[PDB]
Amino acid sequence: GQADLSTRRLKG
Amino acid sequence: QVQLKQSGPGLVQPSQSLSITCTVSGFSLTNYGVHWVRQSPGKGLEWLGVIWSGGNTDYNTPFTSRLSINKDNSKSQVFFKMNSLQSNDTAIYYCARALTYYDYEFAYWGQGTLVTVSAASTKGPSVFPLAPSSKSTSGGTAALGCLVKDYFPEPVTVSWNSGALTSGVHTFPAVLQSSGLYSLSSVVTVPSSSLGTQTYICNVNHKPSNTKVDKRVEPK
Amino acid sequence: DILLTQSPVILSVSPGERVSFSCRASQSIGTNIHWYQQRTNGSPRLLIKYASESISGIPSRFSGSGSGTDFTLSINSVESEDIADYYCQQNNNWPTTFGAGTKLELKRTVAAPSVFIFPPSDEQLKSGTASVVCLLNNFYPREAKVQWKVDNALQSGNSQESVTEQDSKDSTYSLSSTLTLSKADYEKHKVYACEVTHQGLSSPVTKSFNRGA
Ligand SMILES: *[C@@H]1O[C@H](CO)[C@@H](O)[C@H](O)[C@H]1NC(C)=O
Repeated sequence: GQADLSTRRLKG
Repeated sequence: QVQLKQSGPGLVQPSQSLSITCTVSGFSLTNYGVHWVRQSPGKGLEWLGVIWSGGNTDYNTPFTSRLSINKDNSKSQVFFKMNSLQSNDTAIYYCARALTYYDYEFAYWGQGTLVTVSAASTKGPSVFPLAPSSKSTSGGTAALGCLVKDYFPEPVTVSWNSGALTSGVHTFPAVLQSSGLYSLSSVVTVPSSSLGTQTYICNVNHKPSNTKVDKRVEPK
Repeated sequence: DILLTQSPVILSVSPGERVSFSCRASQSIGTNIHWYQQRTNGSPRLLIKYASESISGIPSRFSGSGSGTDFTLSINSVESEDIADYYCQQNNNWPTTFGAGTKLELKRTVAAPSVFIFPPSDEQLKSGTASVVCLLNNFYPREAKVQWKVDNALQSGNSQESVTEQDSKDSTYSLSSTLTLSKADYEKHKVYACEVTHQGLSSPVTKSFNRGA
């Protein structure tokens, strides 16, 4: 649901 | 040929300020506004403000007092400056241009600038080979890689054979170790028989510490 | 500010299927909505502007509809390269605001991981640390178990996992497990094993080495 720093994608 | 290139990712200390340059091409700052948008864990995509063709600025409400946007038309440069950064200002910062001069339909984006807010020091990584072996083969296919260890802050770019090798590459998301340093691996699978003919090099670049390492990876 | 709500947060579909992204606004915004695609390591890419209008270079399979508060981004025949996050943006009211996004993942057939193990390099052993890496490559679905054993002792708490986002070509994931040891501990033991469990394996696969060979 939230933006992930390590991924540059949404993660949960 | 419309493009926006931003300055490199970096670390900023708590309460210190953030500066990013957006250099544009394929159009003129005298004809288009440039917008700034960030993307953070806390708030996702968030519009920050804009500098218009004629130099006027609009800033999003929570940024009125700590944001300054300037430009140099001749040098095609837009300058973003934000004061008093806190941890939750850690985000990827983007410049962007709309389709039409007056609008907000963001058709062209900079590559982004990852900004980490922390009191820590920048540290470049060590690169270690993940060597192909018998315990690393699979029906004529060998896996090999690079372990990019103990750096701060994100991000680190990895490529293989100077951009030429892309098929079968996986570069994993960095994980934060208990030391508070990051670590990631990048792997690639190649034909076993090419291990004797082809060289394999991971090109590691940790821009915040200006550390560039090319690690040759060989069978042990 | 206008709140945009995107539902669901996660969409999982098979290739060639139709997929709709929903975006709802907290008050009427006319048709003043734009949609974006964000791939891994990518900047947002504009797909649709003003609810339904086309953008140069965007494949025809992307379209949008809606007006007032209820909007839809549609992909009529989804492709593997559509694996991304999708965002909506409103600009009827200052300031322009963005929805929180919807993740698009693809279904595919079960694919068992290929498993590879890597001893720490002699280079790293000089630094006083040992990393043992276990790679699980090109598998589906995402769920997998990696168990580490050293001389038959179960390892716990001393490994970390990272998983790639879905591959845009073959829709698989890859996973790395790194077991981290002091050099002293490493040189004290012989057999290093990672056991992998996955839906596509009829029984766990173990990859091991003996320190030395
Ligand atoms: C950060 O913290 C401030 C309060 O200090 C808060 O108003 C803001 O919404 C927080 N989140 C982000 C992403 O800035």
